[PDB]
Amino acid sequence: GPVPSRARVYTDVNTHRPSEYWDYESHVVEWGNQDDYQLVRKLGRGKYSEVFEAINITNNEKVVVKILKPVAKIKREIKILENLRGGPNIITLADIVKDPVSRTPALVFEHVNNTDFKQLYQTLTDYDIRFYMYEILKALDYCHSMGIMHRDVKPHNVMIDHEHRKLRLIDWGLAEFYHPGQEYNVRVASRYFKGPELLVDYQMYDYSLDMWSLGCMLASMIFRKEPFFHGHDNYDQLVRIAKVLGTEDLYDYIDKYNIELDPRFNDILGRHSRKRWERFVHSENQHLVSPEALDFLDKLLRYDHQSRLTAREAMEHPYFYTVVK
Ligand SMILES: Nc1ncnc2c1ncn2[C@@H]1O[C@H](COP(=O)(O)OP(=O)(O)OP(=O)(O)O)[C@@H](O)[C@H]1O
Ligand SMILES: NCc1ccc(OC(F)(F)F)c(Cl)c1
Repeated sequence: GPVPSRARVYTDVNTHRPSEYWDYESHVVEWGNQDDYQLVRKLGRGKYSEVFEAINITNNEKVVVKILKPVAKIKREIKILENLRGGPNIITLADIVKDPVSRTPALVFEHVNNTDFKQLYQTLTDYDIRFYMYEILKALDYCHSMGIMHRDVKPHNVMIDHEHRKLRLIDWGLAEFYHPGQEYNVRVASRYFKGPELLVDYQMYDYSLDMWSLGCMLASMIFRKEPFFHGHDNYDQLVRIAKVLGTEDLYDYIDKYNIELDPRFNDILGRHSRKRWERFVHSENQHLVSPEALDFLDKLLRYDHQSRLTAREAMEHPYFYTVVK
């Protein structure tokens, strides 16, 4: 059977906090008043929610309302949002109401004047990538230190008001409490951001999953290639990774955890050498790449989840020396 694994940091944060902290099922929601809010416009729709720009008419402030589709695990997202509230760069849950139409809970958040992703990605300077990556790390070290893994780190879940240089990590719907030895569902994160642990069906994963997703974001930005690992499906996703990191280190990884690859891989994986990060550098991205960016990326994009930098280690990296703190 597979070899067990544990996080190398914040391993026992949940056993030492009171049960009411992590036992989200026993949490009692204290409902706000839907009366307080007036919907202005529909911002988006996902498979789990509809998001609206709204006005809180009791204090005349712009808010964002996320009306959850009935699909249960709502208590988990509420509990995590309340636990993390006030944390650095963590979106603030302002209220919880019952939508009289859907009959489901609606989460009310603070509003972030989010600059369009493809508009921002195209204008980021080297300094701005370092600056915003440091702001994301503050959010991840905080939630990790609080015994929570995000499990959906990706550019669409990072709200940025570029004008005010304000960042918020949002969409805590897939976030979970980390309990050592617990097996988790591998059907988390967006395809391009899924860690090798998920792709090889290794269930005893931890906060380090977030650090692989962060590395995918960093690679896409510094190299100007969105997404960096462009798999057609979950199987080709691992082949795309193996074409860069190599098959020898992939085999060492699955061997360490006594994991067997799905036989489907026999006809598609092949043999690949590890590629030097310098190969992805070209005249259109050279101004975003440095030896420090490459060294930092190399320490995030590792097969072995136990070998990745943690968020706190990542904030110590020379890549961030230039960032004003
Ligand atoms: N606080 C916020 N301020 C501004 N926009 C927000 C805020 N929170 C969420 N959004 C917007 O809501 C949309 C998606 O929200 P969210 O990620 O929380 O839910 P979701 O169910 O995962 O939806 P999706 O599958 O579309 O990503 C995005 O368009 C994002 O810009
Ligand atoms: N979703 C907006 C958005 C815009 C730029 C981004 O990259 C950056 F963090 F480096 F700035 C991200 Cl992660 C997200």
